Amino acid sequence: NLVKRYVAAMIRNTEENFKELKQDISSFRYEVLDLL
Amino acid sequence: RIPLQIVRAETELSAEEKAFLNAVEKGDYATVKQALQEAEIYYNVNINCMDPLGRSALLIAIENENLEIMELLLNHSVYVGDALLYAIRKEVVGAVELLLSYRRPSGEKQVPTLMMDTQFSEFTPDITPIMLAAHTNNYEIIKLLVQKRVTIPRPHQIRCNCVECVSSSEVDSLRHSRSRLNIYKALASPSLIALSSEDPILTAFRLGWELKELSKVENEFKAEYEELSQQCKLFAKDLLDQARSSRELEIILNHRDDLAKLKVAIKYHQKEFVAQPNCQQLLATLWYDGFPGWRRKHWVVKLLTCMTIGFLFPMLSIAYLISPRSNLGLFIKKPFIKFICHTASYLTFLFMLLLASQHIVRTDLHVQGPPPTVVEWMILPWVLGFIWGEIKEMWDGGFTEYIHDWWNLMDFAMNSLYLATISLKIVAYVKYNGSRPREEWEMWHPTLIAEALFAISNILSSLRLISLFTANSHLGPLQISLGRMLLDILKFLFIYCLVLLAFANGLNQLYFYYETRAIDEPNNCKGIRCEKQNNAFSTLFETLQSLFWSVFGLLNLYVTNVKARHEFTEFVGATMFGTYNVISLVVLLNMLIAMMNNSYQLIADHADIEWKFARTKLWMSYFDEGGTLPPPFNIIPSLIQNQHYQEVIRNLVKRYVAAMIRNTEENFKELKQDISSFRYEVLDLL
Amino acid sequence: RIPLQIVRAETELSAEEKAFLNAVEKGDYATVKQALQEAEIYYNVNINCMDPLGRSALLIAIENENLEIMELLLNHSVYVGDALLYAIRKEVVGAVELLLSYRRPSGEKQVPTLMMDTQFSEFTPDITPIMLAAHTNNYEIIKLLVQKRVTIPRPHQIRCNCVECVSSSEVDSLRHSRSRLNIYKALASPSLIALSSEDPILTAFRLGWELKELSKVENEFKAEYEELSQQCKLFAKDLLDQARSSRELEIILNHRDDLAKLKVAIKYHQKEFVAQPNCQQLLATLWYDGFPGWRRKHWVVKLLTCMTIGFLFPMLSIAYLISPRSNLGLFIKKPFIKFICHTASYLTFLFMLLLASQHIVRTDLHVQGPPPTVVEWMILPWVLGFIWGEIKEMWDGGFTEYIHDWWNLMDFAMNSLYLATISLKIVAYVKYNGSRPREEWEMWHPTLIAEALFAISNILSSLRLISLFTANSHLGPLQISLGRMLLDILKFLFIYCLVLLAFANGLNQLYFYYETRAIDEPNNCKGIRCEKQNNAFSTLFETLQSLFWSVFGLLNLYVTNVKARHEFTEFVGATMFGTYNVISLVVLLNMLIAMMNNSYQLIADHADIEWKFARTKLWMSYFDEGGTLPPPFNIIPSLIQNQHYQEVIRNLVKRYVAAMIRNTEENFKELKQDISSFRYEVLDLL
Ligand SMILES: CC(C)CCC[C@@H](C)[C@H]1CC[C@H]2[C@@H]3CC=C4C[C@@H](OC(=O)CCC(=O)O)CC[C@]4(C)[C@H]3CC[C@]12C
Ligand SMILES: CC(C)CCC[C@@H](C)[C@H]1CC[C@H]2[C@@H]3CC=C4C[C@@H](OC(=O)CCC(=O)O)CC[C@]4(C)[C@H]3CC[C@]12C
Ligand SMILES: [Ca+2]
Ligand SMILES: [Ca+2]
Ligand SMILES: [Zn+2]
Ligand SMILES: [Zn+2]
Repeated sequence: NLVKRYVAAMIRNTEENFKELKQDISSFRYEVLDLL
Repeated sequence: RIPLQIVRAETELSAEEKAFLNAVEKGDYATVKQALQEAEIYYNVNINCMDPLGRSALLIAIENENLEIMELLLNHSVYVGDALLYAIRKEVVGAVELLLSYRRPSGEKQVPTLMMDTQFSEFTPDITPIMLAAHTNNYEIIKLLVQKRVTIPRPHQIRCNCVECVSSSEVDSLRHSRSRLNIYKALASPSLIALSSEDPILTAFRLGWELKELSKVENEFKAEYEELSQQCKLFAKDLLDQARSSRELEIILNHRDDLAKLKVAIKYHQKEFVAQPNCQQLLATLWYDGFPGWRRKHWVVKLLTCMTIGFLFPMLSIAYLISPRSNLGLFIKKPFIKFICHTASYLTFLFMLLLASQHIVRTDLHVQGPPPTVVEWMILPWVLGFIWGEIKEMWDGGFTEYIHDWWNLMDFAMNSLYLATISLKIVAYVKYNGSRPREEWEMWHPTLIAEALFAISNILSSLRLISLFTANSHLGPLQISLGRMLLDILKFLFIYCLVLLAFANGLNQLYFYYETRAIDEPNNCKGIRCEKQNNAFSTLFETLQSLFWSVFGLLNLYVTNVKARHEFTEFVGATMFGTYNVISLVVLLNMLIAMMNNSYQLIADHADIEWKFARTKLWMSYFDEGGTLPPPFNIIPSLIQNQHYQEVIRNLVKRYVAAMIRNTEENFKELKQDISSFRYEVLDLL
Repeated sequence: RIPLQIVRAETELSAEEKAFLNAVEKGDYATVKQALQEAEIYYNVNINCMDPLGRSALLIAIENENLEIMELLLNHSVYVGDALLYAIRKEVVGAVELLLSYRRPSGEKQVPTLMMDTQFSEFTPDITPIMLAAHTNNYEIIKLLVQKRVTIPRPHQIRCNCVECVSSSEVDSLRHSRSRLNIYKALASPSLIALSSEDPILTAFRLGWELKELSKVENEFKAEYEELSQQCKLFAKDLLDQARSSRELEIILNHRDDLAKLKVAIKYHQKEFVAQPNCQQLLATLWYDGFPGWRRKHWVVKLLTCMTIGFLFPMLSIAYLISPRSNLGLFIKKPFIKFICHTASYLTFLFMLLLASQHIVRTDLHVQGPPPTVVEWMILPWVLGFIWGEIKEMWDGGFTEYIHDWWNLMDFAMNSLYLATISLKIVAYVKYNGSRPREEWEMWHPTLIAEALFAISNILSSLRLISLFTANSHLGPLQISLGRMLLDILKFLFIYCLVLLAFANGLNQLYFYYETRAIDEPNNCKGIRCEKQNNAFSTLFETLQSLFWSVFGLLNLYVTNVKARHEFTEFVGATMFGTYNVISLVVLLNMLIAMMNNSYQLIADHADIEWKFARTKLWMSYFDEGGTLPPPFNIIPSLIQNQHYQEVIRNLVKRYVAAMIRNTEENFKELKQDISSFRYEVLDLL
């Protein structure tokens, strides 16, 4: 029980991240243009 | 090598359940809807299935803030246990609204039966949703919970000795401590105080005092109780800071259950509330009641006015006695004139004590019981006025408040010394008639004891002037740091007294066989106070005095030498004295320097606030009419207020809520979730 | 009231130009394309129009990273001046590629003529694109610029006295300083050093040394030159840290133009490069050459081996003399045995100097010129060996390197003292024959002067042991902090010497009339070194000695009293002495304590690195074969390396580039721009 609670606590508690959002927006933009 | 295995069994999720949880994580509404519609007909997927990290489908919907997937999972009657706690901790208003509003409609046939999902809960089982919402400090969720008729349990007294508190502490102390800390954390939130208290300032003051007392009592949980008290004090100061007019500030300060709320804040030690700039401006305006534009003036005219009003001490007090309703008698009732007159009276008393120690007045010292000189006859009314003022301060305000000042101990000591010297003088006058010369007087002569007590009282009277340093703008924080470093000096002096007692015991036990009489030694003296330093380690008192005086270097090195040629005993005593000198001059004093240095750095940031608090405490001591006369002259023989306070607190609470609303990897996950959900819906529609 | 007006005329943008700039800002491609297509036919909008903030349409396209709008604005032949600088500062690889590649094709009829756009440039006119790319530290843009045959101007020497440097400094010093700082900032980038230098470590070392010397010279721009030197040193340490094998580390350290590169790093004061952990491990392995697993052992066996090898000092040096190729003679060539033998020899010399001051050897003190005792006859070979070792150290390494150690000054002083005492002893032996008693000797007797110089040399020899503190792991940073605080003590002692000279001048000028002869005073002595303290302010030297001794409290208070009853002069002198005591004991010493306290806090963070640098400098002093014998016994009569270094530096540069690539409101504006451009294109298509 202590290990489960500690794992929940540690899960609960940068330029790579924004690149994901640019990548997700760019991939959605190309697929929308390709389908349309 | 080392084999590695999963020690604790986590059941693996099936392919359909893993695909369903992945679809819920990616926010694909159509696939999740298809899986939910296929779940009832075929029973393939347990909708309440968990993940490796302990989240269910509903918790994954709550964490990503997908309201559509949240309501869709709610429409198929998934397990909903403790999801409101996760929504409240996530501070999502829409999720809390959905979980509050959907639990009531369309409940049919109990709930569908489910087993073995309920072991893992991130939130503690003692927690309730209103308490966790109070801990989160979110306003909208607290408001929505308070609208639905929700209550919180009342904590007991800290010194509670009833059967149920003692039984809960004995059976499970950890659960009781966690429940009390959670309840006080819920009660200390600014939003709950603003929403569920008709007097937020007084409630914040009482909660801060109770949290400080609990931190003083509970040793294990001191830090979070101190944090809660600081949060309550900052909430009170922030609510006071939101005022917009002088009338609102005077309505807030003068509200009663003149400045009653300021006195209540001072009684609860709310330094941030007292040291706010607008309250300081109002106290400065009240302090300079009869002197408008005091801050404007060049310092020469201010000092000239101070000199001319301090030199006019013997008038303006008899004028108050003879005509209190006259124009001249009304100027003494202002606080600045009262403080200047009291300072002038104390300076006159100090100057008279300086003048009493001169050869112009003192004559014929060879009288056993001397009559009091005219300087003493005039000084006696000041001592009587000080006695009457101290006893009046003991009566008014109560005996429980007279002892908390900590300056009254010196006043009690000074009054005791004056009473002792007066009694010794009167007894020496009454029954020591004669003119015997002073060289053959008894060592226990009451005249000498009376003069020694008079000198000690004169030292205490001259050292009483440190308390006036709060009035200046430069000597206040200096004495605040001095007060903290005095406590650190006491903490040092305990260990120093222990080391001094140990070394004095050793030195006396070694050296008390070689004691010599005063007749054998030169000049008929015995001690460390001779021209030639005599036996310094012959007695315990003499050893203590000699070890005390060695710190300042006033004790020579030949005190460890004996008459006989006992070289080993002399070397052992010299080693003892050297070890004591090395300790008390290389370790202890430098450690005291290091301790008071560290303390000053901590003290400086807070030095102003406490200086302003001390100056406010000194200023309101002169506001009342009790004690208008100086020490030389004090012995000479309504619901509209509550409605306005409620209006001002209402506007202040609205402004503070607007200010606090105006003033991480979870966030970007929302943007990935919003982009992913929009991408799936665009692909599905197209 | 106060009127407010636009003091400096910014021309207002028209409606069409403002709409066009707003459309370019929002990323709407179709509206911008329509406006550009309508611009030529109707001439309505100046495409090179500016904004209120100084950006054009092309700069707005570059800042939002809209490559489509960027190429569309390029296709209509807009002004392109200095846009490559904005692209390089924005670190956009695609924008730099587009601006490099589009400037060449389709240039027809010069450029279209445009006026009055060219005044406002954020980048300075001296700047060039390769230099700004070097300042930005981006790798891809630097690579693309270097591929197109681009060069950078060479900075001159710091001590340059040519006509053009002096003329540029006299005509415009600010432009010259900015150009030199920009050039050195371009040359100090890690990417340019990795791309355009065949030896990045040596280039970084030379650039760091040049930047440190420029920071020492240029007073105005010290901080950025120190930052550039720190950046070069950190680049060198980071490139050294990327190694993966011991062979690569030994190839890097042993590369020449044995450990040549380590010596070059020590010569350039690269403390971070020397104090790297792998180089420290290699130096520890070389240091414990014959003792494998030295760190493994319990401390008793290590101390026993140290005692048995230090007590075996007189053997293992004659063994090296008689059989250097034997098994026993080869053990002295290891560095640890060399250091232990030298420490044992110096400890033996110190113990012999202690033994020379005993009554067992010294006999018949009433001889004028005494022959040297047998202890002195044996001590003389150690002094000769020290002289030969110091002169050998002067010859080998050069006179320009012998003076930078700062420990050689004490060795020079010790050798001078030994030569002076030997010359005084030999002259006293040769021409002072007799047995006159010591009580009637001349004050300038060479025997007494020789003994005083011998005592001072003995003090210097005993205080020479501080330099061995680098060998231990606990006494190294302590003496590093001691070395910094000694410089701070010198900075204090300058002001103390000035104050002491002033007060000594005043005291001597006041008190030198009351000088008395030695015959009149008791015991025939004159000075502060009597039982009764004589005239202490009679001469300048005596006044200086008395004011020096008053700091430690060894000067009594009755030295300011004169024979006659001149109360005013005595009071003035007492006030003078009291003011000097208050200064030198209340202000100066406490200020020195505060200064050395602050210094220690700064010193502690860097204390290890410099301790490791000092220990590395001490360790490699014993690596060479010059000075194998102790002081008592030293007077007894290839392109594959470059190819491997290039391979290792190649792999290190690739690993460092990968590491640096692996390790704000502009960013969110990209996401708003990408979402806005996608929204307009979806609306346009639909
Ligand atoms: C320096 C030597 C000669 C000893 C002096 C002893 C006393 C004559 C001093 C010690 C503390 C002094 C007091 C420190 C601070 C103030 C407050 C000062 O007024 C303010 O700071 C204005 C603001 C306010 O208090 O309302 C007026 C003088 C007074 C009473 C001073 C009067 C003179 C005092 C009693
Ligand atoms: C404490 C009193 C009695 C004075 C002692 C004076 C000397 C006998 C001391 C002063 C400094 C000492 C030295 C300080 C440090 C070292 C390094 C130490 O070796 C290490 O620290 C191991 C690592 C290495 O140096 O390679 C061996 C002893 C030695 C030479 C010490 C030998 C004894 C020394 C010369
Ligand atoms: Ca009182
Ligand atoms: Ca040397
Ligand atoms: Zn109870
Ligand atoms: Zn030049």
